[PDB]
Amino acid sequence: NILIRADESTNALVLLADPDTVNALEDIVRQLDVPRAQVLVEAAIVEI
Amino acid sequence: QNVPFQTGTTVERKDIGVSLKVTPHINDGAALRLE
Repeated sequence: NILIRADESTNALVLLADPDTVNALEDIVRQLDVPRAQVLVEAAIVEI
Repeated sequence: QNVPFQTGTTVERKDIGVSLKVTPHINDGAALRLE
């Protein structure tokens, strides 16, 4: 059996699985939770 | 202030002045997200 349910309050995830499936879902989660990247955009306009 | 503005005369109330609306998302540690 396999049960993954959510919680949007503390943003958490409740897993219920056998420990091999627990390690596989940890491998999924550790490769889907990354800090994303930022861009500073400087647009410039010249008119003569 | 809070001012009226015409949408026709069918005027409406609307807020004017310094304003801020934050929505965070907080990791257990560093690198918070802000909206």
